[PDB]
Formats: sequence, structure tokens, C-alpha cells
Amino acid sequence: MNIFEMLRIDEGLRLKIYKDTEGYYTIGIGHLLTKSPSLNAAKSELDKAIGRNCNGVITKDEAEKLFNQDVDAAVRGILRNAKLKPVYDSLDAVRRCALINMVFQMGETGVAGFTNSLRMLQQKRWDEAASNLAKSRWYNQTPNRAKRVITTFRTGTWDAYK
Ligand SMILES: [Cl-]
Ligand SMILES: [Cl-]
Repeated sequence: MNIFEMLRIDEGLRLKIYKDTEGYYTIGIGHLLTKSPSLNAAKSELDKAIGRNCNGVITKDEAEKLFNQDVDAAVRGILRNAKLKPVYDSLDAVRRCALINMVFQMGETGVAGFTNSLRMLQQKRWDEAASNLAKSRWYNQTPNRAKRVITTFRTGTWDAYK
């Protein structure tokens, strides 16, 4: 199990524009296109992202190319963030995947907002951080995925994914 396989399980793969859990226009492997209600605002973004006229549809390769960019961007974002970096640095290899997962899903700014949980992870208080992470909109909106990530933070193993 690695970060790629983990996110691919959590996000799925779709070759045609679809709407995410929040109702936003998405494509491929969790690649957010626009928060705009316009399908046209989405087809536009998509062609801009791919560099071709897609007409809302992409190939597997194109979807994986986006996925690669987004994971890389997620990682560099954590490393550049004053709030996130220390946390990441303090963690083992499995738990690091769990933080990258949240960041990919909710953006750097969102996760950086989990002040208390971040502090508990840094202190290696696994159980307490798992409890606090659960008191969030995130967990209430996408409970199965949140539980998986949370379990990963609690245990340090890939159990939740196998
Ligand atoms: Cl709550
Ligand atoms: Cl879910």
C-alpha cells in the first residue's frame, strides 16, 4: 500500500465530468475542476487542465497525469506550510500518508485549521487525536472515508485499507 493506491481507493476513477460529494464538478481521481455551478465553466477548466478539447471526457492516462500532479502538489504544499510541515516531519511513513490524504481532499488551508488535532498528532497521542478528528464536518459528511483515515492515524498500519 502506498499513497497512490490509498487515494485511488478513496476517490475512485471516473473518465467523465461528474459531481463530487459536495456537488462540485470533478473528473478523474478526485481532481476538482471548479466550485462553479456551470457545466461550461467546468468544461473550460478541463480543457485548460488537459491542453486539449476534451468535451468533458478524458483518457485513463490523462486522469493519471492529473493524479500525479495533485499528489505532488499536495506533498509540496505540506512541506511549504508552517503549520503542516512540523507535523509531517514528526510522523512515521504510514501516518504521513494519512495527512497527505486529508490535504488532497480538503486543501492545505482546511487541514491547517485542525489546530487541536494537529497538536495531538505531533504529541503522538493517537487515541486522543482520533477522537478529536471525528468532531468535524468532514467526518459527518464523508464518514466511511474519514473513519479510514482516522484509523490510519490511530494505528499506524494500513488495516483500514486491506
Ligand atoms: Cl461535531
Ligand atoms: Cl464516505
